[PDB]
Amino acid sequence: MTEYKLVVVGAGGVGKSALTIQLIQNHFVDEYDPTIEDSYRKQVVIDGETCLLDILDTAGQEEYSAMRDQYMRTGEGFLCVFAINNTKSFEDIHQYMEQIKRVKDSDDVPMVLVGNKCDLAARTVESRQAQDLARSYGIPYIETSAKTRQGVEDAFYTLVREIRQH
Ligand SMILES: Nc1nc2c(ncn2[C@@H]2O[C@H](COP(=O)(O)OP(=O)(O)NP(=O)(O)O)[C@@H](O)[C@H]2O)c(=O)[nH]1
Ligand SMILES: [Ca+2]
Ligand SMILES: [Ca+2]
Ligand SMILES: [Mg+2]
Ligand SMILES: [Mg+2]
Repeated sequence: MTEYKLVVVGAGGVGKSALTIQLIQNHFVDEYDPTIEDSYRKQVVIDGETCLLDILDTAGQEEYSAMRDQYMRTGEGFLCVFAINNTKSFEDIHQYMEQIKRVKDSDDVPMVLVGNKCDLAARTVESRQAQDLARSYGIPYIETSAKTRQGVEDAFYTLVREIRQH
């Protein structure tokens, strides 16, 4: 079957794992559990076609810089996650997206910009700001809550469609 090599990237704590676990395991559990590197392979049906999502859940730590080049080199499309209540994570996601371009020698890499934690009241990143960033890359912006599941399928399936129609 067709495989989509998806990589979830973003600063520590933005909800990369929570999003992936909501997608794959249909649940949210509030807990502290930093990622080293986890892989999820899940056979789904998207628009009537069977495909394998191979999802790489990465670490937010800025100390794992070299291991970052390697999964960007081999990843197909990128879920670029920040949290809407964390301005620093929004500045950081710009750096991740530039790094993807450098490692992959392309500004045509399928990406979705994801503003996660949209259930929380203390928003510090306005949607329009994120929209402008995504527009400059030519990519979609989608807000998500791993807690409520709002937008989670949207974000991941939109990334798949961005690859499929690349
Ligand atoms: N309210 C709310 N909390 C969320 C959401 N997504 C994640 N969290 C919470 O935010 C914290 C960090 O989530 P986590 O998924 O571990 O983040 P991460 O980006 O994978 N971290 P790391 O880079 O260290 O692996 C956890 O307490 C988690 O429950 C969300 O959509 N809403
Ligand atoms: Ca290069
Ligand atoms: Ca598009
Ligand atoms: Mg994680
Ligand atoms: Mg181009």
